[PDB]
Amino acid sequence: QVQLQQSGPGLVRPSQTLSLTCAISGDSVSDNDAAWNWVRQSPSRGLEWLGRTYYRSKWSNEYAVFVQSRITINPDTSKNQFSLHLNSVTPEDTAVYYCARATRPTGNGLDIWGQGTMVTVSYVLTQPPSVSVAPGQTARITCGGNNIGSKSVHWYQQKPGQAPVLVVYDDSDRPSGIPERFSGSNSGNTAALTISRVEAGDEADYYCQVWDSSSDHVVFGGGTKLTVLS
Amino acid sequence: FLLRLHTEGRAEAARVQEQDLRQWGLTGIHLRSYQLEGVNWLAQRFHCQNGCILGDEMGLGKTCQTIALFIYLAGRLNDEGPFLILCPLSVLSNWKEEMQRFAPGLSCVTYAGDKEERACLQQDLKQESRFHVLLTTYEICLKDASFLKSFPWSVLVVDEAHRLKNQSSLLHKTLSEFSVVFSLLLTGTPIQNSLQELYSLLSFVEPDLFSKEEVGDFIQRYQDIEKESESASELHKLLQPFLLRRVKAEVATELPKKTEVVIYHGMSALQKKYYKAILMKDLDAFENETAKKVKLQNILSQLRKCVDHPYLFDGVEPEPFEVGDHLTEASGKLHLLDKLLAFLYSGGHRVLLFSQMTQMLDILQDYMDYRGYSYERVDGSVRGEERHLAIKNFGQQPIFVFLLSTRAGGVGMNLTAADTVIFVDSDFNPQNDLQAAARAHRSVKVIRLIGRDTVEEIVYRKAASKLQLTNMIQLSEILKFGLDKLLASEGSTMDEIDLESILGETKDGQWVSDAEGKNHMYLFEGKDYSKEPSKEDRKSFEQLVNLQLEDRQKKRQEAAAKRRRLIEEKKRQKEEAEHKKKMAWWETSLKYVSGDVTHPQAGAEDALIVHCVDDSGHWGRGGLFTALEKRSAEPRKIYELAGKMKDLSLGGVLLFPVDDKESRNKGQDLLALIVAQHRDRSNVLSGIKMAALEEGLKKIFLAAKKKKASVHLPRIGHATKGFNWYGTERLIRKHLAARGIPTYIYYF
Ligand SMILES: Nc1ncnc2c1ncn2[C@@H]1O[C@H](COP(=O)(O)OP(=O)(O)O)[C@@H](O)[C@H]1O
Ligand SMILES: [Mg+2]
Repeated sequence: QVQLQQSGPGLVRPSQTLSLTCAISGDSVSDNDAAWNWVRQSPSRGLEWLGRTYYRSKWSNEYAVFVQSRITINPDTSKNQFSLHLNSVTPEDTAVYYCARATRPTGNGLDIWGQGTMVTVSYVLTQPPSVSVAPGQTARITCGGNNIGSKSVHWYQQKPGQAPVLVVYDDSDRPSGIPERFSGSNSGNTAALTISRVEAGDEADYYCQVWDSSSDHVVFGGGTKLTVLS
Repeated sequence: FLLRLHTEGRAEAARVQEQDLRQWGLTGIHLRSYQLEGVNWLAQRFHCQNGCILGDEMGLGKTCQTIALFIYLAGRLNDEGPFLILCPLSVLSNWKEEMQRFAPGLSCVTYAGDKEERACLQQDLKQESRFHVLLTTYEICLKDASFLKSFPWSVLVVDEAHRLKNQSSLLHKTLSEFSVVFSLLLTGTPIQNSLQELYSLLSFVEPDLFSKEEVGDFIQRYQDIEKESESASELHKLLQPFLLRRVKAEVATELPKKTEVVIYHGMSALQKKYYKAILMKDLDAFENETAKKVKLQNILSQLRKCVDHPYLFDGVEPEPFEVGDHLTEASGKLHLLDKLLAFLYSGGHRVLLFSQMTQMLDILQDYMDYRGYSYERVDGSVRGEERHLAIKNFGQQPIFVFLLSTRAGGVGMNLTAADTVIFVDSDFNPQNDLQAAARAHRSVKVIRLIGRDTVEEIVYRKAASKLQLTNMIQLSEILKFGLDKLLASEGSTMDEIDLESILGETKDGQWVSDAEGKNHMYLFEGKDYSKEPSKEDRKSFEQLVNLQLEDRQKKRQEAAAKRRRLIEEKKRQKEEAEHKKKMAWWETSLKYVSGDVTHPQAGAEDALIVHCVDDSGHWGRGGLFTALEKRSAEPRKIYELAGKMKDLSLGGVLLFPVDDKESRNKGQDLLALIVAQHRDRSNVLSGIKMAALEEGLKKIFLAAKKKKASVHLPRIGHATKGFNWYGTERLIRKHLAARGIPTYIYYF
């Protein structure tokens, strides 16, 4: 496990520059198997990928087209941190920002996440917005993409007010600590997450995420809210 | 007795000494005796069989031993064949780190990533010996077994191979059909736990010797748990060239235990009073989780802040600002830290001291400057061993305490002399503390001060119970920790058994440290929990807080006096342009910086520079005055004017700009000249008074709130001014920082 803590103003005025610094403790910034991503979340705009920076014999920053003209993500090897800067911030940017780490041994599946800073001012894949289930029964969340079998799926579970937690990586590989009942699947143009013996503690949002290599950026899912009948 | 080589006459071969390995590419570390013997064993076994099992106990250097085996068979017979390392996911980072820290000449490639990385690593199939060690997790190798079944692998290394104890494992069946010359298993747990699993690993090693059909026979030949020497020598001689396990007890050259000791301290009257006050601050109004999830987070933050020291909150510090013997007495934690640092100085142990709270960092720094200890810092700006106190300290001039922070621990420093660590501000996750304490080595003693029967107690007990949930894998109740019956006496319960218990905890050697009761608790791989049983006191206090002639002549005299004042004020006004700028009644982070306050770049825009003077200073001294002279020479003339006409007294500041700014016309470097020195210049005498600096800070805060510009202040040092510098920093916080003004203090 690694820790990714973050600091910044949770109250940025309009037409300002939103700056947010995420410090790493437990790993190096220039890790050859890591890429550091900034991602924001809001009930309106959803859960959008903002940007990322990586080091593969050459420091490379990759930004989303949403803010490609007004964003800057800069590393700092001395302080072992990464800073995000957003220019001419609009009230549409009012959200909750997280820093995550895409790790190659996990298929860059954003293993560990940050804590979340609430800032107040090209690929389709569908999810079922609402799925119910009864205790003991088995639930299935379908991530319908366009030939998603040719990509690696990453399933995260987010509790209310909690940060996203990676549940399965590389289609079906499960990180340590997650109960074995959560199983991943991916075939053709359909991926799936299967929860056997649904308990009361399983009610949360469930997202699926992949990486579009044509436009070169991370694409998340719409989300799925699990409902248990305790 | 000539029958030495009676074992089939096999020759004695040779011994691989450490210099040979160091010559063949090893650079990282100097191996230990048993580690060198294990490398010799690995080499001798690579020469004369297909695999083996290195079953040393966890933490004995198995990873670096396999790296040393790589170095050997790469610089002894030039085996540049692919070395396939398969490990669990959590240790691939450690493998990739040690492969480049110990064997830098061996090019290490990690076969990791998604399908895109799958194809991009199918790209690098050049097989030009550009990859000497291919490192991979279990699952990525299990899925991509098609590509990982087409290499003349000379060495396979399965780390923590207890996942292979089931002979019907899918990865076992996949790895059995690989082209491997030498299959080495790394196994931390005692493989002798069950003969079935031991034989499974052996059959994975030698599939033809330890055939599967013989499992039964094997288990029937060693069903006995008794010693049975006549039949025990058989098993011992059989497993000799296949297994190698050494217990931690069998190693006297093992690194010192670095015994982590959790030490217990009490409280203070202020601490308990403010604890029960902040528990009753918002009364926990919300029902379950709508706001308790965040209100209790803030509450726990403030609780650990109070347990560290009550002076974290803005209003706890007394209005007279001067360090004394109350810093030690206002917090039992800081009192225990004082006694512990005294004992460490008596023993001669240079110690590290981390901090999650940087304001706790500032207050520890102030304590060090008080009692006279040499130290450094982690970020911001330090002055104890800089400024002018660097020449002499009451402690030894060489550094004795180091001050660090967990988030800013990646700056990189060398601390080879440190043999003691103190975790006053314990993190809720010790994972950060592991890399924090890694700097001590690279006879240590790790110590953690936490108050008894407090929130820190559960925080660390839960942290330790979670830390044990790694090998063999609410907030309301935890927060409550209803033990207040012990803190019901409203006293301090100041610990004093520690004055003897500290000497009873460690008998320090003449230069280094030399080797669960009242206060000391040694963490020696055990389970520790708590159950907060006495919550009825919490409920009781919850209910208790839920309960709650001559004046006529005075008037005429003051009328005459105000008339005289009107006349004299009109005289002064129409004498020339003589005026003030600040008046009494007219209507959070002190980040330091390095440079000269005359060039303020903090946030660009407007910049309010601050300086302190006395009546009729005019031109003199040097330093910051000379620097501002160089900056358009504005204060010299403006002051000269004000001093010509007797236009200042205790307090009051003139505002005026220097040069111009083309980047933004709205932003200018504003200036300030506070008058805080003594007005005894009638007999050309001088001196400094601090009470007027308070109202000066008041009025400059008023002005900086009106204009909302950045404030910049000097060091205000270079003399015996520690009392006023302590009080002045705290008053700058009280009036500027803690009242919402961007304040910056300039050093160097
Ligand atoms: N003589 C030594 N020199 C350098 N590091 C050592 C030494 N002995 C132990 N270590 C450290 O102890 C840690 C224990 O890891 P290791 O024993 O290789 O894995 P495992 O416990 O799974 O066999 C290693 O990361 C290593 O850095
Ligand atoms: Mg290991």
